[PDB]
Amino acid sequence: CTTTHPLGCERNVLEQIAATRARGVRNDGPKKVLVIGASSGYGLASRITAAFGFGADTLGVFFEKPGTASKAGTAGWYNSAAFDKHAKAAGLYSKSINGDAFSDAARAQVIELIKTEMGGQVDLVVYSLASPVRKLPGSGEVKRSALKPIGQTYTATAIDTNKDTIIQASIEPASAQEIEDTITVMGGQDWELWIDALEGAGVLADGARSVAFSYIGTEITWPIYWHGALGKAKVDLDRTAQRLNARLAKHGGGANVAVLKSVVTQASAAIPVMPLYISMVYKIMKEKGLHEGTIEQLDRLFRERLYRQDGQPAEVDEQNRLRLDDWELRDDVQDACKALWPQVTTENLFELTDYAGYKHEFLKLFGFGRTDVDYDADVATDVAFDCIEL
Repeated sequence: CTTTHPLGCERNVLEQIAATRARGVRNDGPKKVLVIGASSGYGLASRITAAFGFGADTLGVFFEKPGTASKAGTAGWYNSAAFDKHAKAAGLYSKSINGDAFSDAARAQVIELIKTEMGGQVDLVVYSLASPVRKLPGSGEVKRSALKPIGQTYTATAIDTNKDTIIQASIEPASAQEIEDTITVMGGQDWELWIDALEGAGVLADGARSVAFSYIGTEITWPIYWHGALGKAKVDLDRTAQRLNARLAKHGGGANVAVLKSVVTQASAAIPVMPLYISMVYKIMKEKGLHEGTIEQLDRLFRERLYRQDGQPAEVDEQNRLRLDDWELRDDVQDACKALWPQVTTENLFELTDYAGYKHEFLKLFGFGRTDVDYDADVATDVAFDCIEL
């Protein structure tokens, strides 16, 4: 999708705001929150849960393209503009930075705003799934991640989303360089640089916590999302989390990876097996009452793991990860997937899966397909908000 609808994006944001408010606005969770990757998907939902679910002041970092009078910007630009407008209306502090989250300049700008505008400290640092290209600070060398298996070719049933057909799709295995570079991009190195910088600047509150988002997914995609090159990066991420946890614990806080569920995203839409699995699991989970989108995931993370009213510590897996893919990875859900997977064809795709839902949710990312938006009305693409351009 090559265009976006600003008002649609605003209504998406308003829908998430309403959803978290409906779960109860709390005042005993985070107060000063930094979200790295704050403009879309899980990052955006985390910002909305923090601000509108917990009344927190927020600073978001993202890389998007601003709109001009004649050309639409990216969805994340309009999402963030909507967030800012409504957060300010709600009397909250809301500031944003548009630029490269991997860069030292982004860290410096964040630190300056925390010191000068936010009261001097943050108590929660959210680290969203990073971009797949990383310019290294100092050297300027650019590393690129690879979503490839290791050791052999990966082949799986998939959807050609341009034709609404079932295909077989294959991915060739990673080189050693691709494995290393994927660790460099999708591992924990930059997350640790952020915590380093914040600590060094004295802007981490006593008790500050950090959470980095991750994903494991289903058995049919294990060779690429759980194992493979990305899997090696996740090992690095998980290792980093436990290192950061010990570090922040010395000051009363902690750190965790939170493994989240499968949801429609721009990134995985490009990987043909994923629209198929997502479509399938959406249908199965909706029937079982277990379906969640980004805002439900983040509300459950905040309310049932990080800031439990019963004051108890969050439950974790063997690697000290928070798991919000708990409902998805139930035997009943996954077994139902296993039963349907071999049956799917072009002729029955829409009937065996929620592929209609997938297509709707994909267009929704960009602000299209809502039932409460007049898409015939004029669109103003030049939208300004409180955002520093690096």
